Amino acid sequence: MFFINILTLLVPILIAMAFLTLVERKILGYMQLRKGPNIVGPYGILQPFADAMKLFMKEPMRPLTTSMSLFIIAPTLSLTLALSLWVPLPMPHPLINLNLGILFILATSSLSVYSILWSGWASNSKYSLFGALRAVAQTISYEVTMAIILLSVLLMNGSYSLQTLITTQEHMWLLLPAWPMAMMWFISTLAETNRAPFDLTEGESELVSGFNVEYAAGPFALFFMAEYTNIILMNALTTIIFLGPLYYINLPELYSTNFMMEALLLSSTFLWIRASYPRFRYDQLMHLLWKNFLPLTLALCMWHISLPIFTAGVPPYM
Amino acid sequence: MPSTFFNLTMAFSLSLLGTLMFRSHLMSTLLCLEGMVLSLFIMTSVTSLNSNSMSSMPIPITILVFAACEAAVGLALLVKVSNTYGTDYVQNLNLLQC
Amino acid sequence: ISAFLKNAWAKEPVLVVSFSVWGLAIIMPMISPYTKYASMINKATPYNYPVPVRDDGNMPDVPSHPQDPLGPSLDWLKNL
Amino acid sequence: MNLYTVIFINILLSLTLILVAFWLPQMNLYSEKANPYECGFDPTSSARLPFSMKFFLVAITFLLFDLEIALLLPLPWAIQTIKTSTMMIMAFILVTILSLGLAYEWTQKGLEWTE
Amino acid sequence: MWFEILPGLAIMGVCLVIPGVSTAYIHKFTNGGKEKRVARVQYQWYLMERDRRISGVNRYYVSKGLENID
Amino acid sequence: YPSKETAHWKPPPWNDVDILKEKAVTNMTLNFGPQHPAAHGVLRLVLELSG
Amino acid sequence: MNNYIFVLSSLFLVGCLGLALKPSPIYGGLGLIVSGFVGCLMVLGFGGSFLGLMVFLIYLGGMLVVFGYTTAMATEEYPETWGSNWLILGFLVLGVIMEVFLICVLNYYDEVGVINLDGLGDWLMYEVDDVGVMLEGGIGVAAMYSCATWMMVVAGWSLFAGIFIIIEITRD
Amino acid sequence: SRAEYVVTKLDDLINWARRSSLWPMTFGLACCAVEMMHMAAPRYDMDRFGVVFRASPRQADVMIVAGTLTNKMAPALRKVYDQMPEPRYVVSMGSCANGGGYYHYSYSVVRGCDRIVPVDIYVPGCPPTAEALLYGILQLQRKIKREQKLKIWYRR
Amino acid sequence: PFLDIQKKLGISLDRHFMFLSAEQPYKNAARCHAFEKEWIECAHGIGGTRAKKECKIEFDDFEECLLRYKTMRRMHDIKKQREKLMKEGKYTPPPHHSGREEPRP
Ligand SMILES: CS(=O)(=O)C1CCN(c2cccc(Cn3cc(-c4nc(-c5ccc(OC(F)(F)F)cc5)no4)ccc3=O)c2)CC1
Ligand code: SF4
Repeated sequence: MFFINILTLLVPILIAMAFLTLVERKILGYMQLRKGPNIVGPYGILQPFADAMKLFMKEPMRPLTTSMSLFIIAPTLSLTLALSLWVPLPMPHPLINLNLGILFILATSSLSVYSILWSGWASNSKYSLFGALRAVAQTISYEVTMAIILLSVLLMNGSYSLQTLITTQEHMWLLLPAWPMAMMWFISTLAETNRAPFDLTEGESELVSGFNVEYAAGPFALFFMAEYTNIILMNALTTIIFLGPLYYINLPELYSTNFMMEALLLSSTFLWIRASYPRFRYDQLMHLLWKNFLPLTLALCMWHISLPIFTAGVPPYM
Repeated sequence: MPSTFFNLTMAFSLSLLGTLMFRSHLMSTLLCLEGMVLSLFIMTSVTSLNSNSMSSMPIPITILVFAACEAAVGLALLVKVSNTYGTDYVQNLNLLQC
Repeated sequence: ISAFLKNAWAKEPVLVVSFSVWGLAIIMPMISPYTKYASMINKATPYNYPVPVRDDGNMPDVPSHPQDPLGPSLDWLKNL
Repeated sequence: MNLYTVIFINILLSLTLILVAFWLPQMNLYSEKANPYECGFDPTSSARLPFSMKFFLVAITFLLFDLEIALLLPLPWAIQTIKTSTMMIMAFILVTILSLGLAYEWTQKGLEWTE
Repeated sequence: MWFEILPGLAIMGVCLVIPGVSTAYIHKFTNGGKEKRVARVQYQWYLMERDRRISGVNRYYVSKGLENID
Repeated sequence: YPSKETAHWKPPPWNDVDILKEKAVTNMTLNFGPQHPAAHGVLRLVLELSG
Repeated sequence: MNNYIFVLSSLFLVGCLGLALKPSPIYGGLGLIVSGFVGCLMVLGFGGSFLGLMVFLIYLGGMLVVFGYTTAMATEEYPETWGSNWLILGFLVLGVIMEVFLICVLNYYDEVGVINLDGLGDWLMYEVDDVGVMLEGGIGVAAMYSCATWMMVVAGWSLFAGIFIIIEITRD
Repeated sequence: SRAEYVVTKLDDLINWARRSSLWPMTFGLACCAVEMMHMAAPRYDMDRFGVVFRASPRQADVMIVAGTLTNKMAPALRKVYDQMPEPRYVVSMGSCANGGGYYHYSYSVVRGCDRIVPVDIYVPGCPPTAEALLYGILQLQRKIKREQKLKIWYRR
Repeated sequence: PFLDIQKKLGISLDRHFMFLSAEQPYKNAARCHAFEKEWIECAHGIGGTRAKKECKIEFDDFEECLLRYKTMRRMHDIKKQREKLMKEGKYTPPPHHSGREEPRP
């Protein structure tokens, strides 16, 4: 039965990645006064399959300057982790109940960067190396605030488990007490994915494609789908932590429904933002995260350390 | 337990062997040092969990703290070395023979 | 100084907020009357078994039964 | 065992995709195609040369900040303790010393990049 | 117009709803019409092993009530 | 005391500062075009980089 | 099972060996990441999770910084791998073979207090509290805030001083 | 259940994919690049057809030679084309690319991009109306509709 | 010890968590707690030279609780003899040793 559950958790995520590429294109088109794919199928529901099939039908590249081992490992790892981050998620019941699920998320995400690093290094092209170093800077920038934001939120949950947030929000979202932390977490998830305005790892206007510039159809598809999967993942994280779906033990289907609605909202917001803003300079990202988010993050961490004490609202350990 | 500890000790010894037997690059030796730190952290955590002594878990985290501080100052010295000679080679810092 | 605080609140409000929240976090515990209850709650939780004692016959203050009206009551936590 | 199962399933999915991407399509390999890409012209050098780093100090600092995060993470448990005043004081001291170190770096212009 | 986008959104919404409902229904089907027991601490695991043993077949979700004490 | 090993040895400097071979700059050269989107199509823009 | 923790320790040993052979620090950081992953796995197999996830995150950040640095200071025109040098590859294989030999000869001549291939998997979790609620590893590491306050100030000052010290070292 | 019929349908599918997903390359040399843009604009939405400008040749499937090709630029063009992975198509846009055009008799112009790379479709104009470039894209789509590769493999 | 500042000021920065028999979180107990306690209590007030001869029984009980070389040897010998028997067909494990047991409670 567990393998069937694996399927019911995996194949829909990939279909959703594909139709997320679709929704991205169509939303950006209508924002840009254009339509977006409507030719390939009814309103374009076959463009993703066309793209994927076409890519996995193309000649891949085995250049002469590359370390083929890492060149091939990196996309494998990217996709693997993009799919593995979805397992401990409660919707409302997870496939793998982990007590330290938050830390699993953190570590797997911090690991997904090495796909970019090793790809850009192996490719042995200057633009690839530039994308890799930009990823290094981006991680060094956001990873400090990520964990402190998350700790400050969890100090009212009582644990690193993703299933106690459901009982924590049983009456009221965690956005009201933590909307500053929610905003900073939103932007930091925006950065974790190398997504606009932080699309610096593949900045087409400075670096033709970054770490992808030597990669070709299949591996490139792997990278791309990993990106568009981590997008949905981080939206789901935002909407399990700060937004709380209705949990009535006799009605988990409503929980899944509302979870999906909120995830769609947050993802469409990601696309909105890509369409609405220019791109940062990768030094300004560091300056932001280290001069506006980290000081405030420490202040709020102290605030949420104290609040349970001068309120007697310390959470329980299971 | 005993086989685990034997293998972790052998691993510490291999990393120490690497640290002692230099090659051109210095960062490789720093990485061998970090590997020794890893071995020791793991050994200590395993011992504390086998003994159920939850009063000694604060020790390995301190191990990691100080190991990373050592790594930081090593990287800074590496920066200075590269600025001086343009490379992190060890065969270049041999002028204190007098 | 008010003008300095003002031009900072206009220019660099993020550090103003940071210092303010720092100070409030450090202060409010000294201010609230619900601060004493944190340790009382974390002490009220029976994470272990309440090992009983031998009735030497000289423990008047100690109960012979859970529902015997003796010992620490948790009403202050039942209506808080 | 189930976590192992899921993760290995993902490994196998990715590897299957890569296999059928490397063995399904028709190939025609030659040097001018397999050569590096530098915007239409030939590279003047190798990409394996020192690419100077201007945020090295910030990365070093990031190491220590990661460790401070590692020391802050046990709070969810440290708040279940009877000695609450001690936990409060120690957490405040830790975060304050962290912020003071950051402020000293800021002022001495460490967070700014070498040019 | 903008309502030409709802097909993809609805498809992805269905695909994002499927996982949770599937996990829940499968947990119920495999754990005897009950939520999969959570073992966050060793005490719960001890309880579950006790249940597994007392149940004629080694399965923790076969609950044995007062019918089995006389 | 001199030896066959310590013949090439030179007395150190009086301030511990050593006249050192000036290691020239190695500046990464990059063809920013053409075919680069920023480059409007026919610009090459060979440039030197320190990072 | 039963060979699980031993396989983990052997993989950790091989990772540390390939590290000690000092290839380009890129592949060395790779081996260190792998060894930290294996260490996490084994620490989890002994009972504790917090410490494993912790060390993993720490070494991931460290190897990120190390990649950034080696691409700037510790690079070469032709970086060396384990296969590049016949001698390094040969000593790597030799080390694997010597580990095998040591194990298979200690099982025979030596006692069972070090390596017991027969009896493996019997000594991992000697004792345990079957009825227990407060055994997570984070309890100990949180003792720093309440009981072991000295280690906390010690480490915090180490980090403070480290900031000042790296600044002073990197001053030009 | 004839294998020839199955192969014809499979080839239809192959071509449908490679056709409904044509990612060109951001390679514009001269005026004709403006009409390329305008064909990317709302009135003529490219993505509507599955067309997407990717900047790396290792990801592109077709290159539109949108302007004049000088002798100082031909090596780079041939290099980029060479770096594009098969299947790779080419489209000559304008009169400069087809036969040099208004600069045919110049000392610094190749009298046709068809000398440096092989061209599938020629779009005439100076500049070609974006509508015409789209007509050419669809002409290419049909040409791909008529590749019949697996049928050839089965007939070999 | 070299500078017994703690024992002077009457504090404890590093000495209340040295050995296993010390106060642990939530009044748990490290294994070999009693053996360590008895060793320490025997070695108190006599010195490390005498303790190496007079608390030898207790220290050895501690060493065996902690490292367990002898339990290992014993169980290994038992399994070895049983394997020999089964090899030459002189033994059959009872039901409760082959999975088929009465699982009390
Ligand atoms: C001027 S703009 O603002 O309009 C600008 C905005 C951005 N934009 C855009 C956005 C999203 C996608 C694309 C097309 N595109 C698709 C892929 C790629 N997709 C898949 C893939 C694999 C499996 C899939 O699911 C399944 F097949 F079922 F497994 C589905 C897909 N692999 O690679 C890679 C590169 C690429 O550009 C384009 C349009 C233009
Ligand atoms: S054909 Fe005409 S419009 Fe096109 S590039 Fe040449 S001169 Fe310009």
